[PDB]
Amino acid sequence: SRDLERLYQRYFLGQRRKSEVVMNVLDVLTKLTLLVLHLSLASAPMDPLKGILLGFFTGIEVVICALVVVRKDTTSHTYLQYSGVVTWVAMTTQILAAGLGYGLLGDGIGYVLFTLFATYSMLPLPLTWAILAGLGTSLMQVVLQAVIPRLAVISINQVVAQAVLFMCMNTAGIFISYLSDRAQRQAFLETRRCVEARLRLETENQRQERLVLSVLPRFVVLEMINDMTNVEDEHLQHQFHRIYIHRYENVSILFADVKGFTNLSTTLSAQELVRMLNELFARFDRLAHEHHCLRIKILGDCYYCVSGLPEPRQDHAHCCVEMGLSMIKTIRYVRSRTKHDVDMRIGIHSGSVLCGVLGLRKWQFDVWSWDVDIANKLESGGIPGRIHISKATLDCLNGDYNVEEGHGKERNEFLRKHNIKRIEHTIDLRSGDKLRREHIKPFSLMFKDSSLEHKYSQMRDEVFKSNLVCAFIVLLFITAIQSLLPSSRVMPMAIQFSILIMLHSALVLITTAEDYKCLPLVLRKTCCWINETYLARNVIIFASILINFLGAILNILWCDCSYPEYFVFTGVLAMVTCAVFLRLNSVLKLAVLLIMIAIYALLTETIYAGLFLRYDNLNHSGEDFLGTKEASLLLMAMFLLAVFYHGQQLEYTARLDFLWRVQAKEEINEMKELREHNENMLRNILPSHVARHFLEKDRDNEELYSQSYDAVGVMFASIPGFADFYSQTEMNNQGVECLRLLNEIIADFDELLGEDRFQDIEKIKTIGSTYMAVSGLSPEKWGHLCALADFSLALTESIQEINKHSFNNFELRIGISHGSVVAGVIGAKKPQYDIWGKTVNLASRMDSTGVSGRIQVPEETYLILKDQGFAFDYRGEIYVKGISEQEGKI
Amino acid sequence: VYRATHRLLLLGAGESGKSTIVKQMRILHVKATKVQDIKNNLKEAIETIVAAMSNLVPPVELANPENQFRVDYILSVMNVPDFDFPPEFYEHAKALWEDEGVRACYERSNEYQLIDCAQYFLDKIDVIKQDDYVPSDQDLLRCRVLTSGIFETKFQVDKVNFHMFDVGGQRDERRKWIQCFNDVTAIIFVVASSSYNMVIREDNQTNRLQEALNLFKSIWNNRWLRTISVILFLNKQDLLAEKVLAGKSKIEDYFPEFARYTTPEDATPEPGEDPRVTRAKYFIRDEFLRISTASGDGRHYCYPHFTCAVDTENIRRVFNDCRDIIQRMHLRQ
Ligand SMILES: Nc1nc2c(ncn2[C@@H]2O[C@H](COP(=O)(O)OP(=O)(O)OP(O)(O)=S)[C@@H](O)[C@H]2O)c(=O)[nH]1
Ligand SMILES: C=C[C@@]1(C)CC(=O)[C@]2(O)[C@@]3(C)[C@@H](O)CCC(C)(C)[C@@H]3[C@H](O)[C@H](OC(C)=O)[C@@]2(C)O1
Ligand SMILES: [Mg+2]
Repeated sequence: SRDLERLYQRYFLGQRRKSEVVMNVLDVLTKLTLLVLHLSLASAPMDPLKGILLGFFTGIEVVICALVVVRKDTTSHTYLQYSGVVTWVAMTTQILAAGLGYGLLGDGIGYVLFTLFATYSMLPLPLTWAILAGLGTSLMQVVLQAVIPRLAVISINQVVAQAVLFMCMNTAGIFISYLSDRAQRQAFLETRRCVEARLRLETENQRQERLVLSVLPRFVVLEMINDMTNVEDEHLQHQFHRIYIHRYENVSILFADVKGFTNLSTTLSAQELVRMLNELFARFDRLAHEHHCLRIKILGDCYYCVSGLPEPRQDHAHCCVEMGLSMIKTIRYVRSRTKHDVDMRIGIHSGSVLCGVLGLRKWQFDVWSWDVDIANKLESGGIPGRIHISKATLDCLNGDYNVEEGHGKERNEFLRKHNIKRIEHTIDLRSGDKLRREHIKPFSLMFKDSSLEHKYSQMRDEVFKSNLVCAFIVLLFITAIQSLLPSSRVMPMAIQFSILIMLHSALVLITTAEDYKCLPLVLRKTCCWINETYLARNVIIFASILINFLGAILNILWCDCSYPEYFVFTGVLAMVTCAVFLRLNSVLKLAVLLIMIAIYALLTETIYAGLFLRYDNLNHSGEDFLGTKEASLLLMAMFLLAVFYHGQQLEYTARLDFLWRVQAKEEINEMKELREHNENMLRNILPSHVARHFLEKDRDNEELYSQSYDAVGVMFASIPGFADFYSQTEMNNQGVECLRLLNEIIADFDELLGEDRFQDIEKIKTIGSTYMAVSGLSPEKWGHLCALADFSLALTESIQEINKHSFNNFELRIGISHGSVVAGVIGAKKPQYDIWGKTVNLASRMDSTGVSGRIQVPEETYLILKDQGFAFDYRGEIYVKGISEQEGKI
Repeated sequence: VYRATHRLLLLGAGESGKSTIVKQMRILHVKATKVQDIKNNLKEAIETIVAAMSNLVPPVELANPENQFRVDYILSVMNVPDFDFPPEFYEHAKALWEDEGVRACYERSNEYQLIDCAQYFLDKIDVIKQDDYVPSDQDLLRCRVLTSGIFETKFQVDKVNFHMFDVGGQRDERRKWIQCFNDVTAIIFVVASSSYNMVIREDNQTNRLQEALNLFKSIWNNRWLRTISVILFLNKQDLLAEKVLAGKSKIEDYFPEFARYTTPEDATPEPGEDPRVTRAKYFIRDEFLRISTASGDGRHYCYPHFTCAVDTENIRRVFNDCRDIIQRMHLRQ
C-alpha cells in the first residue's frame, strides 16, 4: 500500500523533525562557541576571511530553524524532507570551509564524526537517504586528506584507520536509523489498527441500539439498562420481580377494528389477507408518525395510539382526532379500485394511563388503565366510519368542532359513559496536545501512576539481541582501530583487549543463550528472564556500555602514543553506544553519560596534558591548539547534547504511544461491555432470526417479512377474574399493585416457559391479561402438540399455586387449536413478531366461548393423553362444530 | 425522608382488636356519631341475647313468666330495620339485663355469635337510658365497628415518623391484603387469645384460634414476605385470664395437647399472676413460636408480646418495646 506507507512517512517525518529542531539550534551554538574562543585566544581580531563563512553557516542554521516551524504548520511536509538535506549540506560544507579555506579551524576530524553521526540519528531523511548523506561526508573526508596533505604527514599510516573510524559510524548509524524507523512503523500500524477496530465496533453498537430503540421508548430502556448493570453491590433482598411501569396524565387513546373481517377472511386465503393488512397498517404507521401518535400494538385487526405519552402536549387529543380523520380518509382511499369493504370504526377517549412492560420474555410496550377500557368500549360501540368523542374528550379539544348526538344505544348501559486520514492526524495530534502537561513527567517523561510505569517496564525489548549486537561491532572496531595504532606495550595492552573483547562476548553469549537453541533451556530461560524485567536489562545495558569505555580508555592509560586526539575519538566511538541503546531510560543515560565526560575531563586536564603539548608544537600551524584540548571538550559537549536529546525524544515518542494504546484499549473494553448489554436486551426483545434479518440492510427494502408453516399449534390463556380484581383506589397508587400482581403471574408463566421440557413452545405476545403461545414453529411428528397441552396444564397448576399463596381465586380459560399459520412482521418501522391464519381465529374464538377452569380443544389427533366432553357442540364463529374438552393426561 | 418513616400493618383474623389498638395508639400520641355507634352496639347485643334465648338447641330457662312481654318487645323491634330508641325500650333492656335467666343465657355466649363488649355496654343501660351524656375514651374503645377497606394513620413519635395500616380480617377482605405487601418494615400480627372457645362467624365450624393459626401459617410462609420479620401481638389477655379463672370452659376442651403441656422455665413473674393464666398464655405463645420456627430460615424473626388493648399502660409499654425493636430493625444489621 503505497498510499498508506506514504501516509506513514508524513507522520514519521514530523516526529523525526522535532529532533532536528533542537539540533539545528544545537549547531548555531557550535559555530559561535568555536568563534568566541578563537576571538578570546588572540588579542588581535581574527581573519575577516574566517568570520564570513561561519557567518553564512551560523546564519543558515537560524534560517533552517525558522523554516522547519512554518512547514510543520503547513499540511504538506515536502520541506521537512528538504530541511534534512539543507541542514546536512550546511554542516557537510563546513568541511570544505576548513579543508580549503579557514572555516571552523577548531576540532577537525572529530567534528566530522559529530555530523556524520547526526545524519543517521536526528535527520528525518529516510534510511536510503541517510546512506547517501553519510557517504557524502565520508568520501569528502577523503577529499579533506587530499586538500590537507599535512594531515597525512602527521600519520603516514592510520589513514585507513581514519576511514575505519568513519566506517563504523555508517555501520552503527544505520542500526539506529533502521530500528528506530521500524519501531515507528509498528506504532503507526498499531494505532491505525486500533482505531479501525473502534470504528467497526461503534457502527455495530449504534446499529444494534437503533433497533432496540425502535420499540421500547427511551424512558424505560434507560431503566432497564441501569437495572442490568447492577448499579449497587447486590440486590439479594427482593420480593417482587419489579416493574417498569409509570403513570401519565392528559393523554388520549384511539382505537380501530375492521367491521367485516370475517366476511372477507373466508373469501381469500391467508397470504392476501396478510398483504392487505400490512399495506393498510404501514400506511397507518406513516400517518401516526405524521400526526405525532405512537402505536402501542397491533392485535388481529386492531390499532391504537397513545397521545403525548412520553412528552406532554397542551393539545393532546387534537392529534388523536386529526389522525382519526386521516384514518377515515385512508380507508376511503383504499376503498378505491372496488376491491373490498374493509371500512372500520374509530373510538377516542382521553384520561390517565399506566405505561410500562410486564414479564421476562418478549417485552412489549403497553398501556393499562380504566380509561383505555373506556376507549375500547367506545370503539366497540359501532357506526363504522364515524368517531366517538365522549364527554371526556369533547370538553377537551374545544367547542369549535361540531359533532352529532352520539350513539343512541349500542353498548351496555353501564357506568354512564355519556357519549357525545485527517482523523488519524488529529488522532496523533490530540495525543501530544493532551499530554503536553499530563500524566507524563514534563522532563523525566515518567507516568504518575507507579503501576503504569511498571507495566511499561515488563514489556520485552524485541530488538535487545540485535541492539546488543551493535555494541559488539563498535567495540570490535575500536579494537581494530587501536590494534594498528602504535604503543610501547603492544602485547600487554592486547591481553587486556582480549579480556575486554571477551567480556563483551561473555555477555553476548549469555544474552544470546535463547538464540543458541543447542545450549540448554536453563541458559535460554536466563536470557528471556534478562529481558523480561527492565532492571535486569538495564544493568546489562549499562554493563555493555562500560566495556566499550574501558576498551576505549585502557590504551590511553598505557601511554605515558604521539597522536592524543585519535584516542579521544575512541571515546566518541563509545558515546554512540549510549545512543545505540534506545530502550534504556533517558535520565539513567545522562547519569552514565556524565561519567564518560567526567573521566575524559580528568584525563584531558593536567593529567596527560603534556602529551597534548607535544602534539601542539609538532603541528604548530596557526594557533591550532584551540582545535586541541581547548576543542576536545567542545566536541564532547555537542556529542553529549545530541545523544541525550536523541534518547529523550525516543523515550518521549515511546511513552506517548504506550499511553494512547492504554487509553484506546480501555475505550474498547467499555464499548464491548455496552455491546454485550445491548445484545442481551435485543435477544430478550425479539427472536433470533427476525433480529438477524432486521439488523442488517433490507430492513425497509423488503416491506413484508413473512413465512408460511404447515403444522403449528396455537394456545390462548385468559384470566376473566382480573377485571373484577382490578381497581384504582388511592391506597394502591392507581392500580400499580394490581399490575404488580399481574406481572408476578406473567413472570411465573415465563419462568415456567424456560424449562427444558418446553423447547418447542415460544411465547408470542400478551393481550392485557391473556397469554398466547405457539407450538412447533421451528422444524429442527406431533410431539409439539403434546408439549403445548402439557404447557397449558402447567399454567393451570401455576395459577392454582399463586392463588394459594395469595388470598383470592383465579381461573384460566385455555383455548387450543392446530393447523397452518403465517408468521411474520406486520410493521417495518416497529418490528413485532406475530402470526396469522384461520386456526388463530379459531383458537381465539374457542378461548372466548369457554368455561373458566376448563380447556377447550378441536379434533383430538392424539391418543397419548385422554380427553372428555365430546358432546360440547360449540357454534363458534365459523360454523357449528362439536368437539371435546381437555382433561389431564390420564 | 421516605426511608426514615416506618410502615407497620396489623394483619389478623376477624374481631382481633387491631382497630382498637390503632385507636389506643392514636389517642396515645397525636361527636354524636360515636354515641350513635355505642347505642347501636348495645342494641345489637341485647337483640342477639334475646334471640339466643330461643335460638339455641339447649333451651335456656326464663325469668318469672309475668316478665315476658319485654322479651316480645325486644324480639319485635329487632326485626325492624330502624330500631327505636325510646326510654321504654331502655327500661325493657335493663329489665332483661337484671334477670337471672338472661344472665345465664349471656354466660353461654360462646355457643352463638355475640360481640365481646356486650357486658360493658349492658352495665351502661342506666346511664345510656337518659341519652344525654358523652361516653369517655374507655367507653369509646369498647365500640365495635366493622372494617371493610384498608386505612392509613400517619404517626409521629420522638422525631421519627410511623405509618399505620388497619386492614380487615374476614375471609372476604383477605384479598385486599396484597395491595400493601411491598416495602413494609414489619407485620404486627394480632391474635385474640381468648377466642379459643368460640368459632368464626363465616363458617361456624372452625375455631377462631385455629383460623388465626392458619392465617399466621399463611403469612409466615408467604412468598412475598420472605424477609419481613413479623411481630406478634397477643390480645385480649384479660378476657383469657377471666375465662380460665371461671373454669366453665378450658383450653384442654378444645386442644388436647394443653393438658399435657407444662409451663416453660422462662416466664414473666408478674406479681398479680396465677399459674393457670401463665400456662395458658405460654401454651398459646409456644404454639405460635412452634409454627414460626418450623419454617424458620434466619431471614426473618418473630417477637411475641402479651398485650391488653383496653388499658393504655400495657399498650404504651409494649409500644415502647416494639419501637426499640423497629429501630434496631431499621438499623439493618
Ligand atoms: N375486654 C376486652 N375487649 C377487647 C380487647 N381488645 C379488643 N376488645 C374489644 O373487641 C372489639 C373488637 O375489636 P376490633 O378492633 O373491632 O377487632 P377488628 O380486628 O378490628 O375487627 P375486624 O375488622 O377484623 S372484623 C372492640 O369493640 C374492642 O373494644 C381486650 O383486650 N379486652
Ligand atoms: C389488565 C388490565 C385491564 C383490567 C384493563 C385494561 O386496560 C385492559 O388490559 C385492556 C383494555 C388494555 O390493556 C388495552 C388492550 C386490551 C386488549 C383491550 C385490554 C383488555 O381489554 C384487558 O381485558 C382483558 C379481559 O383482557 C383489560 C381491559 O384489562
Ligand atoms: Mg377492624
